[PDB]
Amino acid sequence: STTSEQSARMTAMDNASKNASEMIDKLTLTFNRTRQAVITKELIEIISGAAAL
Amino acid sequence: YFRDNGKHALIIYDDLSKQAVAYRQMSLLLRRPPGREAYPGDVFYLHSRLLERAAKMNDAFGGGSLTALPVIETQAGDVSAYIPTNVISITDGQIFLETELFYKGIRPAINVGLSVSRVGSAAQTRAM
Amino acid sequence: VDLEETGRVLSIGDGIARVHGLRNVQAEEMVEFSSGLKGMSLNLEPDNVGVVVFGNDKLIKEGDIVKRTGAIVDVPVGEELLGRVVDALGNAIDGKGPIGSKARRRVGLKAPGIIPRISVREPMQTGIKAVDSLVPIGRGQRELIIGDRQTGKTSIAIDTIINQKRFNDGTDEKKKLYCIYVAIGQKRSTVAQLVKRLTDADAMKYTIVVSATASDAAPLQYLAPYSGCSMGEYFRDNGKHALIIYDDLSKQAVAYRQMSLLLRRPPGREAYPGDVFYLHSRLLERAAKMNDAFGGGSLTALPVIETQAGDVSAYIPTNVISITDGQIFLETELFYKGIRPAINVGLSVSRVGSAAQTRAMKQVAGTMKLELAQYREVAAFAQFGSDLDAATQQLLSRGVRLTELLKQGQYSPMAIEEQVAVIYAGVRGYLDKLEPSKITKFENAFLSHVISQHQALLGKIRTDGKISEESDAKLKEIVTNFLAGF
Amino acid sequence: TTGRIVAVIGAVVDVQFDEGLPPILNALEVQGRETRLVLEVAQHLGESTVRTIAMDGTEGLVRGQKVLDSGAPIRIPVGPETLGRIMNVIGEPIDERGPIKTKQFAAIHAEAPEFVEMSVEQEILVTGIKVVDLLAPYAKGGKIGLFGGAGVGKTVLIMELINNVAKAHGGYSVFAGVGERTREGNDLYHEMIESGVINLKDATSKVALVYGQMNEPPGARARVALTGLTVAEYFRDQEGQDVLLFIDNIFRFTQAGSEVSALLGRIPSAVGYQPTLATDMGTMQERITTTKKGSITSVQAIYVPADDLTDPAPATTFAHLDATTVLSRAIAELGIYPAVDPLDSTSRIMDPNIVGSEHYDVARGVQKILQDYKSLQDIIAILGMDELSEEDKLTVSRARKIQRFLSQPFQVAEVFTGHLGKLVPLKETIKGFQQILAGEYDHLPEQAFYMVGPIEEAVAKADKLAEEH
Amino acid sequence: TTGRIVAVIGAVVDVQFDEGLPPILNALEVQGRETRLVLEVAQHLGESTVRTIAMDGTEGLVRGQKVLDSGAPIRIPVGPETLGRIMNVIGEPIDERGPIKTKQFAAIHAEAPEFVEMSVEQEILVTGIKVVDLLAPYAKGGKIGLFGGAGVGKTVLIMELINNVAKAHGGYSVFAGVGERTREGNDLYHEMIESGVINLKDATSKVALVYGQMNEPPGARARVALTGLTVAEYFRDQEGQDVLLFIDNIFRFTQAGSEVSALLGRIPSAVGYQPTLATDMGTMQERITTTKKGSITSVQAIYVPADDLTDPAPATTFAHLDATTVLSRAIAELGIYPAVDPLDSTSRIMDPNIVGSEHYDVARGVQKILQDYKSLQDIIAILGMDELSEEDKLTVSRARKIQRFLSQPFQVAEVFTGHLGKLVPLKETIKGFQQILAGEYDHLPEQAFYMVGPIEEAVAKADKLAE
Ligand SMILES: Nc1ncnc2c1ncn2[C@@H]1O[C@H](COP(=O)(O)OP(=O)(O)OP(=O)(O)O)[C@@H](O)[C@H]1O
Ligand SMILES: Nc1ncnc2c1ncn2[C@@H]1O[C@H](COP(=O)(O)OP(=O)(O)O)[C@@H](O)[C@H]1O
Ligand SMILES: Nc1ncnc2c1ncn2[C@@H]1O[C@H](COP(=O)(O)OP(=O)(O)O)[C@@H](O)[C@H]1O
Ligand SMILES: [Mg+2]
Ligand SMILES: [Mg+2]
Repeated sequence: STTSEQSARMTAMDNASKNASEMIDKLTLTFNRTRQAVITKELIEIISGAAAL
Repeated sequence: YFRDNGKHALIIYDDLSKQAVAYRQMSLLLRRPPGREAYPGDVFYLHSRLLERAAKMNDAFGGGSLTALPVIETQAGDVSAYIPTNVISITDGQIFLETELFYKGIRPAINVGLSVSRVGSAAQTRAM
Repeated sequence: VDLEETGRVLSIGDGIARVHGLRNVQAEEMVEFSSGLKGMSLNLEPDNVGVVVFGNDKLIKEGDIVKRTGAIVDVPVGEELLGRVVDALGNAIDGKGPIGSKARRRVGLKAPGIIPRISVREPMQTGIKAVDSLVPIGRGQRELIIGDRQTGKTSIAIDTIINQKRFNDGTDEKKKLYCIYVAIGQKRSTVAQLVKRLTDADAMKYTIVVSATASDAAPLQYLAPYSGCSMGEYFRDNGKHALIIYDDLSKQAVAYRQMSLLLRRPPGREAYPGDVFYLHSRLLERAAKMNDAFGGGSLTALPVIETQAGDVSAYIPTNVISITDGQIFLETELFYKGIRPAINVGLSVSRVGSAAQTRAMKQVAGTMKLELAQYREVAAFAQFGSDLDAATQQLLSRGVRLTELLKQGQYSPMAIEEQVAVIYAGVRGYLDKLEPSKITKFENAFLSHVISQHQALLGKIRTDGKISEESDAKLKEIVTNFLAGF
Repeated sequence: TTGRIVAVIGAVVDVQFDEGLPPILNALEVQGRETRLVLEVAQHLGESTVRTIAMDGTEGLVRGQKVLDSGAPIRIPVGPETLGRIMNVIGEPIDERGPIKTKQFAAIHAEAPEFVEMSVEQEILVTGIKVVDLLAPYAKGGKIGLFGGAGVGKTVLIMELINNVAKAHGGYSVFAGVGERTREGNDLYHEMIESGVINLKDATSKVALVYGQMNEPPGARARVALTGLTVAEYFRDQEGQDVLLFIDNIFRFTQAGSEVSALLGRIPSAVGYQPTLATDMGTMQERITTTKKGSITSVQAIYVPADDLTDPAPATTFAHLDATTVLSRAIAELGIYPAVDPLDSTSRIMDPNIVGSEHYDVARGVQKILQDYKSLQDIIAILGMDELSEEDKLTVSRARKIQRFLSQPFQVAEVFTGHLGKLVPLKETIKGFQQILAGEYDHLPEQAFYMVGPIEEAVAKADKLAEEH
Repeated sequence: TTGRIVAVIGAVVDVQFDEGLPPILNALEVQGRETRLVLEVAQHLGESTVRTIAMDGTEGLVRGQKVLDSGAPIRIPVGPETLGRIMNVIGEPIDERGPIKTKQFAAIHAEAPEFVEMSVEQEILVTGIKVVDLLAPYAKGGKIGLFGGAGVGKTVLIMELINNVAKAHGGYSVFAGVGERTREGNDLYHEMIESGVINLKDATSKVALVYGQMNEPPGARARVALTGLTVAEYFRDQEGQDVLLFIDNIFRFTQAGSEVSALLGRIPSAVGYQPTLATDMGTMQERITTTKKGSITSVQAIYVPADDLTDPAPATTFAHLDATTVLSRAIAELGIYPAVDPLDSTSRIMDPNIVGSEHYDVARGVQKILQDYKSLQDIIAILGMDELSEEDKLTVSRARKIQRFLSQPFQVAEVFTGHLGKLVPLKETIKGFQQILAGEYDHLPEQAFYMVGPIEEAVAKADKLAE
């Protein structure tokens, strides 16, 4: 049972690490999209204020 | 011209994501108020008016036709970006070309899970 | 009435006078208002002139008369400034009398070209073990110090300034290094306590503190770095070695942004004008190392940047990261878990590299860098610690000791030979049999011991600049004997 | 001189003159108003026009009204008569007790002390709060900041500091409330009157309230800070005595400037703030200072919009303080009050030379153990806590004990907690934290330390919990 | 004709002509400067005024200074006498070595070769570097990204490419250091002089250096790439040969364009980049092609902002890259040089039609075996080596031998390795890797392959290391 349990923990933590990395892929893509959106939005606000006056 | 003279045509815009960028340049240089991703609010009418001409006239109008195959290019495969959704709501289908199926040597890389054709079974050879 | 050498203010407000006349005024020229106020003419438009006022616009009414001084901004220079506290234009603000400098220079002069320079090869000793071994700084370099709030950047700068006292009190002349500390946008009491701190360590007989504090008008804060860099170019162009510390360069950017947005120039990203790169690049490109045909002098620069939330992809942080020859990250997470100076040695770099390290420190830090690199990639296990082979166990037992050697205290820089001795003891392996918590004590003891008895060995290391096998053996013997009786 | 209003837009009034032109910062009185409306000049647009910010609502103004240039910036009463009163931004009293009859008037705009006038001494200022005294000790004559989100404890903490220090202070005091609730201003006024700090009958008051609460149009919220600062300036210089100066909030001083900026004709900066944010704040924060001829122990509450310490406003203020105690919402959610964040509050006197070796070692030990606990929580995410080694379960237990022990009950919070407010002298805090770190209390439950003063009280509370068990 | 400076706002100067305006992009010389300030026209504001961007500092410009219209865009000397000479955007020599004497002058604002001039067959530039020429082959008239920052061998790789192309093709090279640190520019100059690609005596230099410094106004850093293209276009058309064109950095080109557009007062695009980012990149990248006279192959160092490959700058750049070379630190540590990462490196012409069936199959085989070894490295690191089949151990041996075989000695890095440099021709590389994969050399030691040229040289080393 000890050998089986250790092999199972190896497999389970390997699967958990792979799931976490596969999730970080999507989260990083979303983070970059949102960062660019924030930069664009702030810039548009500034230039729209500048034009309005 | 062909469509209205009873013939059949096929037009492949390649890409339509690089026309919307030229239009964004034109607008921003005209000082028009940028919108979402700096695209002008007009960036839809630009593609809708272009792709609404890919019609199929009935026999009382010659019977011609004009198929269209716009090619859009998505950064990091974000199907939910602005222009990709602008065009996904103008067209009659879609062929998603995954970049990981392609890297597996599975070419052409159509992602049959997401690809669809909203005329589909109609206009398909019975044998096929 | 004269409308070529003289003009009259059409408008004023928020520090940006709009003058009418001054047809012969040059761009970036210093005009003078009727109220004893100076100003710098930045915008030359067909109908008016945009003058940024060096001071308060309360004294600049409409209709005032402005007369052009005929000269671009210039600052005094010389060894008459050393030990003084000047403001962004050379005026003393320490109340010790007039500066009395014969020479002058233009703030906006251009950097040396491609041929005058020569590759950076001398070591600029910062007296901090982490910096001097893992992220070394040569003479003629531009090493950014980039960090968060209250992580210890100004302390790195002041330790560097204080350390040079050992060289400046000697007789060797090509090791003397003169420091300049440009303090931009800082509460005056901070600068006063800093000047007191430098006086305490007696490091204020070769330091020039240029002060452009928070109350000062935006142009003075935009102009202070250039004043300091000119007072430093004076030492560069006379066979002397200088070290200018801008603190910060983000606040110069903020002041410049205010000036631009009030002159109504196209905003750009984060409202920064389009010249916040040109602004900093044409400043940091004046840190050079002239070849012997031009005197051989040099001018190091240590711009300090604050990053909000460790965000080093912001506008100005990236502008100044792509201009400089390295960076010394100072993370707060490390600051609070004992690692002080909190120099994150993974992100820190020096594109100059070990080309600017003394042969002894090269000999030792070359392997210390690899040991820490190996430790950093099995740091996660540190908690588990057990359950792992002897390989990673020994890796992260050497890494912990090496890390605890790099801890250091406020205002107590170490001579290069002493850093070499400590790192030698630590990395050759004469410490792996010691509980980590005691390492520091050992250091603080061993150091003193070596300072007392074996001064001759330290002198030989300092002069030869290398660990000769004879010196290597003697040092091994010293370490073994001391570690035996601990 | 005498001009005539030419345009009104929001709180920005453009006034045209035919006589001489009033220099910037002057105060102009609008003729024909039931209540004194004062316009502060802010620009010269040419053609003998000046743009101005109205210190009071611009309702009912008519193009062409007459405006008289007072000839000098907003002048306010000062002296030991303003003690115990309440003042407008423009100095006129708002506590309904007759005029403030002084000999001295001061202009609210004045240059800051020169570099040759600063002090360089620092001596810890015991406040009776464990966390503040232990990790970020305050300093006499220093500037102090309380960075908080919304509803974390800035105002309760500053009331605690008032109650503690202002009551036990030889010198005077000033409380400039810039653009915060009027309910709070009234509450403070009544608390002081009922606590003897203010005295309505005789001349024995030690506080000079000034109020620009959040119903005042932006021109007023952006200047009452300067008015309180002028009163404190006088007490620092002319009286030649120590002073306290509590400001709450100092964010509104920036927010009001942002509100008027756009109408003043300025392109907006990064986050909608005025382009002049940094300098408009330096010209103020540089007058709040100790000098060789006085001493001001300024404390300032600072809103942090949306708990974003990277916002331009708090980010810029951080450089103007000698000590910051960043209240945190996450800690306040755990119930620890005050919510001060131990790993984000800093100080300039936290050195082994200024506070002593043992104080410094204990403060750094507390910080290091809390940081280690923060790192361990990540592992506890996955493993659970039974799996942690036996050198770390001790670390987690000790860190939880220290977190609880940093909490304290204030005398002004008896309404919420019900407990009794306590003051913990410095020695008690240092000794208690030394002992908690050393392990002399591994046998008491952590909840024994929750909301207690000195360590002996934690021992007594543990005993009482055991007995009642 | 002479106009008069009417306005001077930062780096933007508005000049007023009276007889006739100069067409956009012309160069104007301000009269009265100790140095030579050149303004490039950018707009026609009307009322005979033109808004222009300065190539140098505009300090000291009076409102009224006389400005002489040169009569054509910035013109530079493009003879074969440029080689070995540093020059800046406006064409002056910045190495204080005397004027650049040429009989030819070229205007830096040209247009892409027309459609008819385009070459239709896709060739393969042979750089002589095994890893570059096998896994990520370079294409004549193609753009090549170069990732990897410092400490990895970027400069040594650039020098080796310069040398090999000048030696095995007779074609010179241009190095347009856009946004070049002065310290790094001087270091590169001296490294080249030491390594022989530049020679200050015998007039046989193989490189023309153009430097747009980092302290020049944006109007200058945005045009130096065009000066490099002008020199290289001369070498292609008027001398009919293949050319190399190094652009370090290509991000700083887009950034300089962005600052210029902001200065002129144009609404910023998506993420603050200029609205004209796509066509600003296109006009430049579209002159690097293989016409019917010759070809320009551009190696463009690329910086990715915020580690974001979808950022508008790299997103626009990657639409033009014909290949990618990823220098990685993790392979300089292992001692393999050049550090080129065999797996991250890609190429558009890894197509059996373009490079051929045998070349494609060999490259695919090497990639497959290297991926397999990468996957098995984890298992070896976890379950231990003793539990791998015979086939797994054989693939590990093959993969280690291939890894070591990709390393090569460079004629310009002799002083480091000491080994005499080698230039492996394409066919010999394909033969060597075919043989290694087929198993012909399962009976040789790993170190027999480290830092050797052809495979036969590896066999010679294997013999000499057992004698
Ligand atoms: N090497 C060190 N050892 C111990 N403490 C240090 C060290 N360096 C800095 N500190 C502590 O960190 C605190 C902040 O230091 P410092 O002023 O150098 O940071 P800073 O970045 O300059 O702050 P700010 O950003 O507010 O100007 C100081 O109180 C100091 O005691
Ligand atoms: N020391 C404390 N003890 C108990 N509760 C507190 C304490 N400090 C703050 N609180 C609670 O948090 C709330 C925060 O309000 P307060 O601090 O007065 O305003 P601010 O939003 O300016 O911080 C209080 O209403 C109170 O209920
Ligand atoms: N083929 C090689 N042989 C030996 N050393 C190399 C080789 N390639 C790179 N290096 C080493 O890597 C270092 C990288 O420096 P270099 O590439 O010249 O500058 P950068 O890192 O800026 O590109 C060099 O000092 C060199 O010694
Ligand atoms: Mg600092
Ligand atoms: Mg409150």
